[PDB]
Amino acid sequence: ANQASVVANQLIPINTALTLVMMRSEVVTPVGIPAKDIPRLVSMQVNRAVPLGTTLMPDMVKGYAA
Repeated sequence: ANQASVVANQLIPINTALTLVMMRSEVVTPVGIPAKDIPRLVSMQVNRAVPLGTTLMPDMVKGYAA
């Protein structure tokens, strides 16, 4: 309950490095990458285009391991 996840604040294009303006925090279901990880996600790349409002999941970020 109340676990916030990283949500795409903009459509994030494939193979583009994550910046702070692309990531917001929201309580969504299912749970994705924890919102506390937003700083460590900066400059990592997604391996697929992530539409606006999509929860970022571990498998979408290249190099992400919690």
